[PDB]
Amino acid sequence: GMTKPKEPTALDLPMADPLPDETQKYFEICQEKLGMVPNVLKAYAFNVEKLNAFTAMYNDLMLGESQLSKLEREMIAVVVSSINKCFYCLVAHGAAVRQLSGDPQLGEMLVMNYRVAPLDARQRVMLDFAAKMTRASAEIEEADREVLRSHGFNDRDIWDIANVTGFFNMTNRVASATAMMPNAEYHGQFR
Amino acid sequence: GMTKPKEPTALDLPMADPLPDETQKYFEICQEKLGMVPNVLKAYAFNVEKLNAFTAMYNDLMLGESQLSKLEREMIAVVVSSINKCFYCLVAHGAAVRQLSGDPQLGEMLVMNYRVAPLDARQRVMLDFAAKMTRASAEIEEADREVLRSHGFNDRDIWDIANVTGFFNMTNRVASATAMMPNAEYHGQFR
Amino acid sequence: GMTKPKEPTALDLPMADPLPDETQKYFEICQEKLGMVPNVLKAYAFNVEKLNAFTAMYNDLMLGESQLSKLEREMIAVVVSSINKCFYCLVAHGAAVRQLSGDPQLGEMLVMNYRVAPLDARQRVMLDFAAKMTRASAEIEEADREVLRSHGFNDRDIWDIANVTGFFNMTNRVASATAMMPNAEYHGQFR
Amino acid sequence: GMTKPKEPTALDLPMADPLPDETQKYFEICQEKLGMVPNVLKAYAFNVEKLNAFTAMYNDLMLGESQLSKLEREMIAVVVSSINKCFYCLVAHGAAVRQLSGDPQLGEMLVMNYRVAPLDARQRVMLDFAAKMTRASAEIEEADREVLRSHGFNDRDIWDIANVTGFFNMTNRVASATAMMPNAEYHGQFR
Amino acid sequence: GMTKPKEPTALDLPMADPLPDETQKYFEICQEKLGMVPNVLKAYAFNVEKLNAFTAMYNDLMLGESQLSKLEREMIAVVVSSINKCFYCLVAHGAAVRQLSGDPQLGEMLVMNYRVAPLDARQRVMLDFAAKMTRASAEIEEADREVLRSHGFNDRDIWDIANVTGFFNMTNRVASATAMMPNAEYHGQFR
Amino acid sequence: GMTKPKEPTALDLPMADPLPDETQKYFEICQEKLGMVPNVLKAYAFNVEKLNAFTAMYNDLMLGESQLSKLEREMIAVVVSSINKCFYCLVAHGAAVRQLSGDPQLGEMLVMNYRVAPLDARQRVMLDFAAKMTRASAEIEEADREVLRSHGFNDRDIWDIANVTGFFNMTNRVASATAMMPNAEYHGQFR
Ligand SMILES: [Cl-]
Ligand SMILES: [Cl-]
Ligand SMILES: [Cl-]
Repeated sequence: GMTKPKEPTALDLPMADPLPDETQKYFEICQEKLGMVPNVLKAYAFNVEKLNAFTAMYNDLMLGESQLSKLEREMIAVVVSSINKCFYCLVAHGAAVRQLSGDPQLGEMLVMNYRVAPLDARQRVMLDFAAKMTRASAEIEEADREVLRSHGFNDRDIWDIANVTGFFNMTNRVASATAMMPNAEYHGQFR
Repeated sequence: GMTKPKEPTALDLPMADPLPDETQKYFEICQEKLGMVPNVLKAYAFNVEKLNAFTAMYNDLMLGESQLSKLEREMIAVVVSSINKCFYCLVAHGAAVRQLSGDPQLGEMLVMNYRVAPLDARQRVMLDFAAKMTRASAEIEEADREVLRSHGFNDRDIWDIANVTGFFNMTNRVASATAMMPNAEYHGQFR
Repeated sequence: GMTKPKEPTALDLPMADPLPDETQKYFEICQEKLGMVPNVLKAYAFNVEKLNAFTAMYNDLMLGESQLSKLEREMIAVVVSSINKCFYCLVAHGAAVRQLSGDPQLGEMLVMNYRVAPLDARQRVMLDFAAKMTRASAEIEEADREVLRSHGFNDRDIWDIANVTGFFNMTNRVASATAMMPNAEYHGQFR
Repeated sequence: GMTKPKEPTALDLPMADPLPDETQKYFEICQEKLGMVPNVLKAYAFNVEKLNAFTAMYNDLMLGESQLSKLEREMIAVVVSSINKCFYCLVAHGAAVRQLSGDPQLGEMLVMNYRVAPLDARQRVMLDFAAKMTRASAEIEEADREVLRSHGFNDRDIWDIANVTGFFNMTNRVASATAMMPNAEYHGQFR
Repeated sequence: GMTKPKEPTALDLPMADPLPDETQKYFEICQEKLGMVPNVLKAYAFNVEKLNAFTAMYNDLMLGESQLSKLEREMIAVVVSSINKCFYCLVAHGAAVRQLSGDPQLGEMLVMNYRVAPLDARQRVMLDFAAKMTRASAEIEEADREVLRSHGFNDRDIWDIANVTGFFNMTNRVASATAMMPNAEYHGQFR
Repeated sequence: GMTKPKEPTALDLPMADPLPDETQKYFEICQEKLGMVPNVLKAYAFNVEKLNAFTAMYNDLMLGESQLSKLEREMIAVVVSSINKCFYCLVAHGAAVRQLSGDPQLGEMLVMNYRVAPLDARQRVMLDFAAKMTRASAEIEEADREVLRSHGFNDRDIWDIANVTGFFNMTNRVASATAMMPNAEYHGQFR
């Protein structure tokens, strides 16, 4: 429709006007850390229990210990999002890849067709697995897991790839189903 | 192959045996309330923080406050899992639908082809929306959401449908990509 | 619709009230052999010529001579039905696999995602071929047939796999298109 | 490869030469009435019981009583075969449509893209329903059947459409999986 | 609709009545060379600049220098058209393959399912590449190009295969979207 | 692999260095008007006749007379390229949309998921029609065309939409099949 999209989603799900002090505080921290308050967080912020559960999982997967780099996990995110054609996540995580790699072209490549990127084999098979999980998880076999081991991932690493991949298969669906809008600031960042 | 499937997954992700006190307890409680310790929990239990993040989200979405019944969320779970052909989730959540509805055939119908179920339109459109997210969330439009509203769901309700559906799009992928095995007790229950 | 489904199909195709003596007799025999009269037979029973042709083919393929076991042919049936999401056939032939193997878990695995089953290679490639025939028969090549020979099937066996597979691609379509309902007794059998 | 395709299929399924008397006769009759012995029959003819079961079903569905014309059933056959890209069936049944309609272009249209054919709505919806069964029979709903009724088909008619369509979903798969070759005479007939 | 299709397309795009002398002249030449004026040309003939650009590209690709034979390029055309189910092009280029090969059966095979044709490997991998470009160009990799080189195509040849393939992915779409009708004369030619 | 991608494509198709005078000039003009020589042109430039045929068609469709704006045709280009996941075209034509609209986010939306764009219905239905051609042109019906007319497009306009859309279905395939690289300057422009 030729009307400016509602933010943070197309759902009437108020936050609402005086935020609870703890959520207000949290958002001050994001603003400081991030330069913004990501709209996915405003989306969950109508209920702090929900926001807490969302963020606890996001942080663990994206920022917690793993032998997958932060960038690597962001790369997975974008490839999943590209396959699901998730606008929110392509914008948000696209930015993250441009930031963490210092390579705007890599972000564009992953957003558009990851197969064109001149990646080392380790990163490429990581993304191929995520892709196959995204399109046809029921068809993943032991040989697919061995491909990952053949390029240096151990079983904990495979678990991490699977969870990051599965997580964006969740968040893409939620974002797209609710018409979740990415913060306008992302688009011009790290270009 | 022609070998007993490893449990809880085909990954070597030891727990290990002297469990942390808090995880031991969670499990004891599961056993006592559920008659078993669901295998998904043993898979995350190598890391209490990951287990914590998983369970908090699971419990909020499936058991936390909602205008969707517990049964309705499990129905969603089964329909998503059927489309993704997730053995773990079809077994565990199929069992849940059989349990909560006291109707073995309902479980079977949602496992196999939800369209045959003689549901009221409220529940049918809920499932149609989950199916559409699962297959093609990028194609969800305002009109799709208005369909839910036209059968009595409000926007908080739509949010809940969207999150339960995205969650099983994650957990199916994790389960399938890691060859996660459902507890054998499930198969013969609530028949 | 929230109305108990019509049996044996949603079509008004009466049998009708006094069955012809030969069909009545036949049904007495089924009841004895099977404990029930399968609803697919009631579906064809409005015309004995049609019932005769249906049953002649079913029997030859499923029960006639072959070096494929009875169970093996039932396994094919369920994998085809799973891919086509045929409720009738998944219920009827699912039961048959649970019965003939004495392994309820095997039936569930084939109904839900056959790839998880710890089968020997012979049975697994048999099912992979059926699957490929079901999704993309035009793409079957000589190398696909040689895979079967590489695991001990001769050309007569391949012919049998193809016909059993093709047959359920027929019966699934008829059942699903007519809203053919499986006999309630199947669901609880052989659990 | 660059070798003459084996007939009647790429399987070594000898007939063999001194045919059983009854099969000899059937074939003589075919030759006399059809100008040829269709290759599908030679493929089943290694086993008279299999041949018997095939022909009984073929003949009932395609030539037996129906309110669908013979041509209409062959049209169905061609549309199913086009979607499945079955060379044998497209050649043989394409020829049948050209023959029965006395309209070479009609055959070509149904082989290539049935949607371009300027059909009356009765025949178009019949074909749309066959196409939908062929692609996604699990998605057939009561509304789909009501469409057929709204163009003058009764429930016996729907049954017939469903069975002819399921039958070609079987025979396409058998033909394609075994590299069944249509008789070369077909190609130049009714042009 | 049961009304004779409009030619050359279903669009009201007049040529119009007195053709410009140069277009009239050109059409006299086609009629002489071809026995007809192909309807695709009448379609573009409302604007000679458009006709000029269309024909310049067609001629270069189909008739200009290449180490791909004329027939080979026509074979590509038909395989692309078959996958896109383009009636116009299947008829027009089907004829061309029957003509240039002097083998009606080869035309039918490519129209219906090219995989059945007993081609040498060079021609078969040429068509497999075109097919993969047609279904999933984003997935073409260096190894796919090396397959072509492994059967004697150099890089100029690969460029030609790609352009011929891409061109019919254009013309199929235009023809099908506008309901472009093939000249009736094609159907009976070269049988 | 982990090697700089070859430009302008991964094919060895030398231009070569002393360019023909007329191609030199074209390129000088591009540089002067565009700030660059688009890589697609260097790929065709090994053969002036091929380059001539490409550019004539490009220029007529994208820059020649139409009731579609230049921007509208580039929007079409981007939507087609997104569906085909064409990196070259998404970069180059994405940049064009950002340039002509003076709206960076519009480019991003059409690259990622055009459905989220708040377009007027005229432009949305234009894009829906392009998308449908791209995915399934054989399924375009008179009703699809009438939708365009109902938002003010005439039949010449529909023709133009159809040709621009088919053209990017060609150029995406060529680009992707040959690993054509977009000029690096594009990525950071009009942000
Ligand atoms: Cl129950
Ligand atoms: Cl004819
Ligand atoms: Cl801009």
